Amino acid sequence: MPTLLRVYIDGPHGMGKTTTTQLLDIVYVPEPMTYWRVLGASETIANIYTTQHRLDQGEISAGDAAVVMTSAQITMGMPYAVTDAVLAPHIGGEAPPALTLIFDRHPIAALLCYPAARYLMGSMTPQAVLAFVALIPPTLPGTNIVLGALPEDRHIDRLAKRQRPGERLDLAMLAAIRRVYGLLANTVRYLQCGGSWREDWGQLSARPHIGDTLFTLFRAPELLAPNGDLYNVFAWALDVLAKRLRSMHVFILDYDQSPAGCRDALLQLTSGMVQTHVTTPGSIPTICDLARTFAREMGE
Amino acid sequence: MPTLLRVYIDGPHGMGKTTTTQLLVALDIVYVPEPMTYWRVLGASETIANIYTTQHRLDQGEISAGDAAVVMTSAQITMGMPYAVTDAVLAPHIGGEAPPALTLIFDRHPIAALLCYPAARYLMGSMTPQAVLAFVALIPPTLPGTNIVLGALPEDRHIDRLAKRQRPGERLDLAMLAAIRRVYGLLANTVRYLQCGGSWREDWGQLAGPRPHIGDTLFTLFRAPELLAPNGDLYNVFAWALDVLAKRLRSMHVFILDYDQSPAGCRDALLQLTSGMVQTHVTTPGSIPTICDLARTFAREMGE
Ligand SMILES: O=c1[nH]c(=O)n([C@@H]2CO[C@H](CO)[C@@H](O)C2)cc1I
Ligand SMILES: O=c1[nH]c(=O)n([C@@H]2CO[C@H](CO)[C@@H](O)C2)cc1I
Repeated sequence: MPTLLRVYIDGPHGMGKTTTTQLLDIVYVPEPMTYWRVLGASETIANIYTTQHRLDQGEISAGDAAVVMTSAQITMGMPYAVTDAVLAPHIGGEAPPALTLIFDRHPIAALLCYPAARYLMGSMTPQAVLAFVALIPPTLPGTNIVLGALPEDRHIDRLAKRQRPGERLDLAMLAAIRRVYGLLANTVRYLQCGGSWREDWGQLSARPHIGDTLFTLFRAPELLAPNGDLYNVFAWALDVLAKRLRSMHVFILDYDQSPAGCRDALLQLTSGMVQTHVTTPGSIPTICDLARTFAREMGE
Repeated sequence: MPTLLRVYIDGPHGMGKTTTTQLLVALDIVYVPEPMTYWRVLGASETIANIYTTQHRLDQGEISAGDAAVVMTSAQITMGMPYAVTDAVLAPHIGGEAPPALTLIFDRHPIAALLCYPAARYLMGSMTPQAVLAFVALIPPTLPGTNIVLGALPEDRHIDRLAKRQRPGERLDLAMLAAIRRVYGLLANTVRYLQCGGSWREDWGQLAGPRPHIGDTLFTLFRAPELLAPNGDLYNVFAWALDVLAKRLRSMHVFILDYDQSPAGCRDALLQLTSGMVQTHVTTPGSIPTICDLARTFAREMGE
């Protein structure tokens, strides 16, 4: 059957990601803004940033924050999750392509990166983070993930110029999310170089050091037993983390250039990306409508 | 290679489910229990208590539906966590459909936390139908050999027994008993509907044994005004969530166990049903031992 190329442009918010994808037999699955502001719940982006503000202000407790942040992250990841579930059966083994699917973010942004960042923010429990991790859908073949690079001071500049409605400029949240995605990129390399977190776990007390991968975040006292040992349930959540990330193809896009440049840069990276066959000839058209319908309904 | 038999004993609470499985294992069979220690300690503090108090508060009007929902949605994540990792860690060892060299008796299936309780809580006014669908979209792929046993018990018998099966922190909420009973009845119907070639998209306009009316399956719950577009049609996102619902439930093997008997009887009844259950091969003959430790470690750490 025809081949399909899927590209998930992910990374921290405030880099120009949505723009450069606009700038690119190619369909675009944008940011689920209408689902975040209306369909799933009322103004979720606003709810998220206010809560952190309240928490930071001490007007609420960490536990209230957590209960709100955990509930909000469910809403934020819903469109990403169904799309993947409805898409999964059409994806065949790894294989110009007959269809290029450009996505605005992968499911891991809602199910992993933002939760870890919010945990780093004091607004989410590490146990919840692992619950979302356990819920990460099996990584299909041809999962090419593009993460962005941008010097911090420059990022503060782009971050400022484009806050979604309800957003607040939280530089603390900018540092946590940037940290989380940096670790995510390291975790993939670590894993692909044969890294075994169980073996390198003690080091927390070619290939990155386990202390430079996401695994270092789960060395939290809530997840450890009176003797330091990670509880098995959590250890298993890490086995899933390892599993999900290892088959992902990560590509780095430098956002410290102009929109036409980022667009150009994104097109070059496209060559080393993994393609796949679809499961039926009629998967291409179906995938198309899916994307085109997702956009029409949830795009804003 | 060796074969494996998986049996998930599910259904409403207060029926004696956990008991009969203990009894069954007391008879190459490992038991994966309700993860109470994870609910009361490891994942969070006294989650069962949190759940029932919230409903109480809500019912009392001491809090709003929106607060309730934020708490129920968060609590249900904690409740389903052990179920979810267990399935993800188990999934690669499961081979195609095939005396089992190992029988894995589970205490509920991931759908109890990811589907049934949420729908029930939605029915209770403590959860949004949008949240319910988010959990439904997170339901892990249904492995081959997923035999689910659901229980039957007349309402009055259940009512009295419920009162006799209060978990620490639970309250006798008969409204929640009716909602959950309703949700699981629908679940059983949905599976038959699906196996009889039912298409919710076709029967949408309408909202063993023959096929049920879509109005008697879970699909009827999602005919909620929150999920309805200006034109009266379901939003696509939610329609897709129902495609996943249909997909996940259609490959499940549902068996009904009558709990209106004695514990030794339920145990005996459970053993007969075991014959028509689907077995599967493991992916590595050494999957058998691994699965064993998994279950034996899950129990030792989360059982309580
Ligand atoms: O799970 C998520 N959680 C969030 O808080 N966001 C944020 C939503 O608002 C903006 C969308 O980029 C960013 O500020 C990220 C995104 C996701 I995807
Ligand atoms: O998702 C769930 N949510 C729940 O509220 N429960 C309830 C928890 O308390 C008892 C044991 O699980 C029953 O009252 C069910 C179980 C599950 I599994």
